[PDB]
Amino acid sequence: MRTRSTISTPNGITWYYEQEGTGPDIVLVPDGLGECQMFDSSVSQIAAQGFRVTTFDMPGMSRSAKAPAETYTEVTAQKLASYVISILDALDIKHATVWGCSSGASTVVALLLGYPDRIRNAMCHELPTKLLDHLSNTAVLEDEEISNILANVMLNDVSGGSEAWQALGVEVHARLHKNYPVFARGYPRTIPPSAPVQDVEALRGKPLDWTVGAATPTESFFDNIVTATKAGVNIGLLPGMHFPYVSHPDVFAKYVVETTQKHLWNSSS
Amino acid sequence: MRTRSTISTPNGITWYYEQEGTGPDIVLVPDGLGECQMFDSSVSQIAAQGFRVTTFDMPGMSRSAKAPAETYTEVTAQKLASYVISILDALDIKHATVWGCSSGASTVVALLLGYPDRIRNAMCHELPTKLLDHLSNTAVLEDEEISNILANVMLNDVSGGSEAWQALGVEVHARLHKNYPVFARGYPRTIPPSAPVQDVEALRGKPLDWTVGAATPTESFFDNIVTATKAGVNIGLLPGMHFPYVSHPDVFAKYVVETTQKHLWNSS
Ligand SMILES: C[C@H]1CCC[C@@H](O)CCC/C=C/c2cc(O)cc(O)c2C(=O)O1
Ligand SMILES: C[C@H]1CCC[C@@H](O)CCC/C=C/c2cc(O)cc(O)c2C(=O)O1
Repeated sequence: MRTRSTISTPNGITWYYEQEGTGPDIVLVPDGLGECQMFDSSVSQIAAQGFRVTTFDMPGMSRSAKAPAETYTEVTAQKLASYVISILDALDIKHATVWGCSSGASTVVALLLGYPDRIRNAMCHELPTKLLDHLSNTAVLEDEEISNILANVMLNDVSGGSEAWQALGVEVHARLHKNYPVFARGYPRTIPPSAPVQDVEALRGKPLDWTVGAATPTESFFDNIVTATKAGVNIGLLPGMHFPYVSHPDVFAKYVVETTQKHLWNSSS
Repeated sequence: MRTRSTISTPNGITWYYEQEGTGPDIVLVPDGLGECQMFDSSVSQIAAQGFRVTTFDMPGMSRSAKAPAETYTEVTAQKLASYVISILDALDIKHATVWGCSSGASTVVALLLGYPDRIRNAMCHELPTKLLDHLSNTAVLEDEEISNILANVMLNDVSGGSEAWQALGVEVHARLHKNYPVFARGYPRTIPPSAPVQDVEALRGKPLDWTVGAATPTESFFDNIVTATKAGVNIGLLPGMHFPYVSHPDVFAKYVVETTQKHLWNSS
């Protein structure tokens, strides 16, 4: 029942994408590592509730690596939002609910603000607004040193579930290993300044639902809680840390389904 | 230069208290374990900046154990605030900056709201507003079981610095051993419903500075960040988790001094 295919957009990207189900569109945008197999279990659970679920590897990453250098260097939320709109156009997805974590969170907020006609509602998780010098500084290391250090960081610091993270398996981890240097060079210096949450009044009243991981150290996304509260945006927690779709796929799926259902009800009302 | 003494208040409590320094009064209210030796290093560092610093063991805890049962059972923020005002009265402290964590945070917000003429400014850290059934359920266990469970939770889960926690030393840990059952039976079922943060508008424009531990899991005090932001209260982070005065005593002392100095400037 799952479509697994490729599609090229006129900006030069050949995307790997997956699609399952029929009904209103839900689009799952990856975190900065750009790997959509992390959604595999949740895609089936969401689609089984009457939704068409689409996801894809991000440009330069995993199976979407056939892309121009512009699409994975000096990356901003606004560049990623333009890329996501390009694949939604190619797949004839006119109206979508969107989810994203990390750079995907910055992307879905940029999508909702920039393309309001196209986005039913956005779910953002752990949106990076601050530069982190220790992360930015990995960009000057050799590829194999970046891959070693960031594989260790993802497992031990932010996975929210070491058994589930390792259980992604060799094929996924081999793709992530090649993505770490692309991520490290392209994302950490340019994503946080692009954060589309600097104008709090622009967020007020928008169909946005914001989460942080329950186990994430308070300092990591303290600023997200403050910003969401100042904007009156619904803010809550998911179990785990940065990858709830890996650590707690059933809870993640239920959240996505219940939030989309809430916005479908409010759309008619 | 540290005074270490006792004082009796007419509510029946004989307090163990310490005091150091000369200048505006700063009062350090313990967390629910009620043990003021946790402030030892910070009391000297704060007093050295030109403050009279006072702290005390809480009623029924450590060296303030000579107290009526009502002061350490069915404990609320409003009861604790009334007890702290009693010791400030006895020590002739008319105007005070106050710090508290946990039940001490509930106490200092109840003090600022209930006794505004007495409180220059309050610093609250990690204020519990939710019942936690697993913690509440320790109340029905035997004393030795409560002490073993909670000693482990403090050391391994929420100290924010296990080496600094261990370094409080054998005497402090022997007092905490006896406090754990008193705390378990008197605090976790009654402190959260008494949280003086039900009325967001009552907090607005008050001289309150709120913190959460940087390493504390987001879910523990997520509600504090939301409430402070809704009330326009200054909200920030300290290093560590629930006991910054243990884990990071120099950062803690600098925060208490700089915050007190900010409110002394604004007062004038
Ligand atoms: C892969 C995730 C892990 C974040 C975990 C999060 O808990 C810790 C922060 C690590 C930084 C993540 C991040 C930072 C940026 O500036 C840009 C990004 O795209 C990310 C990002 O996508 O990082
Ligand atoms: C000793 C501290 C530890 C806080 C750890 C901090 O991480 C919060 C987790 C444990 C709950 C503590 C607590 C709960 C209450 O209902 C009442 C209280 O007075 C406390 C309290 O004072 O607990």
